[PDB]
Amino acid sequence: MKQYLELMQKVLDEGTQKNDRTGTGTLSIFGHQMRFNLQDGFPLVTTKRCHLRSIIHELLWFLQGDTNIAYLHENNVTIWDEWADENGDLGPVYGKQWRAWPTPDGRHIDQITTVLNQLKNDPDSRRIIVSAWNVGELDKMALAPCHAFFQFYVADGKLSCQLYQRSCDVFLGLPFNIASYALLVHMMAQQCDLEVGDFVWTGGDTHLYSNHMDQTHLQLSREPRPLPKLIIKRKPESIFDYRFEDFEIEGYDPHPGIKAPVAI
Amino acid sequence: MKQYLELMQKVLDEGTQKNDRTGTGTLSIFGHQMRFNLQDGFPLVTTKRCHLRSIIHELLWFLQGDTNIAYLHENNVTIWDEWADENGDLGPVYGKQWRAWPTPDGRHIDQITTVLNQLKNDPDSRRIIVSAWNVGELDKMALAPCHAFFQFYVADGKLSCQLYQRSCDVFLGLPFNIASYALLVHMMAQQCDLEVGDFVWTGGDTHLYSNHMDQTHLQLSREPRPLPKLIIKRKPESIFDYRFEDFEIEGYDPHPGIKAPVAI
Ligand SMILES: O=c1ccn([C@H]2C[C@H](O)[C@@H](COP(=O)(O)O)O2)c(=O)[nH]1
Ligand SMILES: O=c1ccn([C@H]2C[C@H](O)[C@@H](COP(=O)(O)O)O2)c(=O)[nH]1
Repeated sequence: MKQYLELMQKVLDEGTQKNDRTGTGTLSIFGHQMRFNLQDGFPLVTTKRCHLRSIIHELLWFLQGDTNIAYLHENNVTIWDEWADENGDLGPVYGKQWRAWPTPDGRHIDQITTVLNQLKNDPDSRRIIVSAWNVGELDKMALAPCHAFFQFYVADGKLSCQLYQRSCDVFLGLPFNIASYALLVHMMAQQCDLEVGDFVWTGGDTHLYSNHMDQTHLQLSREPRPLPKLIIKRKPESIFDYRFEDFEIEGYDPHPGIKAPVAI
Repeated sequence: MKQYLELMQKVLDEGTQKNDRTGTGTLSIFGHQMRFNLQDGFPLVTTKRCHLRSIIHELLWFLQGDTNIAYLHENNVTIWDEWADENGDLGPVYGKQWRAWPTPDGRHIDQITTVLNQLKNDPDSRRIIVSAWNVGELDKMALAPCHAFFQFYVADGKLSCQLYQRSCDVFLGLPFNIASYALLVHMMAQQCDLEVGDFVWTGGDTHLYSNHMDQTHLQLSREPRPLPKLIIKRKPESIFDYRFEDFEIEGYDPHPGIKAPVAI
């Protein structure tokens, strides 16, 4: 993806050496913004094969407010195994904050529903936000939310969304983070009878791990292919009624996948 | 300011018509990022005279976790009068969330102190964040926080900060929002024995009110003057011990002030 490869080069050319949690060094930049016109095509990286399968299950898992990996396991999705405790619990992460943000007075706020209500009744609102950054529950989470905060925006019948990502592994995580939110935008837009607009990605500490240099150079030598198209087979009655089989991506012809190891 | 005037032109050239809360129309863009190297000078708009006096008092007021306008009044600062109730209370706004974010279990989190601790003990952290977006208390606030979320970053002994502003009145509010956080960066940096780095401003719904066109065109015709320098007369023992008289801006030679009316 043109915008993506440009970020990779930027991290290489301008990133400063910075170490992560008792481990691998990284090349790091702070503050970056990218824009994807969703009307131009689904922003799924083509310079390396990316599998949407786990992304879709993860998103549907987030929407159900589920915080135990059982659902992911019923579908053989193991991306959260690394963090789940013996019982399969991850703590009050994403799904829990999105659907049941606990208040000091005993309530549980459903931010997804609130946002649906706003887009349908007050589209011009500058307060259509979903936050997963719950300060009071951070100590209980398996890990602090990376995509911590996102805001919606409506203009000319088009729904845009801006995500603020505090930390970002450009090589391994970013291709997935973009596809995940771009999917959510299509789902929201469908439910609110709006066209898709832009997906604006904003990152904090954007980096490349030192042991991923060869993979980065390899990917950078590749030429981006046309973006595929996302197809939603049917329109569910609510944002909580989507099923894995409802989505299909058409015209995705990527370059070979590239593995990237992580230190432990 | 070069980056500022460029944003104004952008809103004019590319902004779409969008109305605000039962009132004035605006020219609006969604998603914008600006960077200010604080080493180049204090980012205080020179194309129109801006008064720092109220900005400083407001910041010191935020730091004390104060949420009643009494302190502002002792100093004849009336920027919050519009929202204060009969008693002078604004609800659990900025100051309250920064210094005493209430948890469901009865605790009150001091995010300013937590952030100081991190910059001093874990500078490489990608989780040095302060959020004022407390979902559970939004209904009690005089207004939902505009500068809702900011993150710190340390690299090569330089402290950078990125602010996410959900809504932004480019003409009236932005010059002030930038100076406010740029001051905070200098204060934090001083307390942690670090040099100042960049101030990255990220905005959501960035706009210009329709009844401010003449003022915008007037300002756009002006040429930016050199940036002033911020001087901190002394180093307090803590971030909570700063006083109005501790700051002085040197070399500020702006163009005449420009008034901008608001509809009611
Ligand atoms: O959605 C996600 C989750 C994690 N990461 C990456 C960011 C960092 O490389 C590491 C998390 O480290 P900390 O930010 O907590 O330090 O995993 C992503 O890129 N995207
Ligand atoms: O720090 C601030 C606070 C407010 N505003 C502006 C943004 C909007 O123009 C209006 C607030 O409206 P809502 O975002 O709630 O709709 O005041 C700013 O520019 N900066």
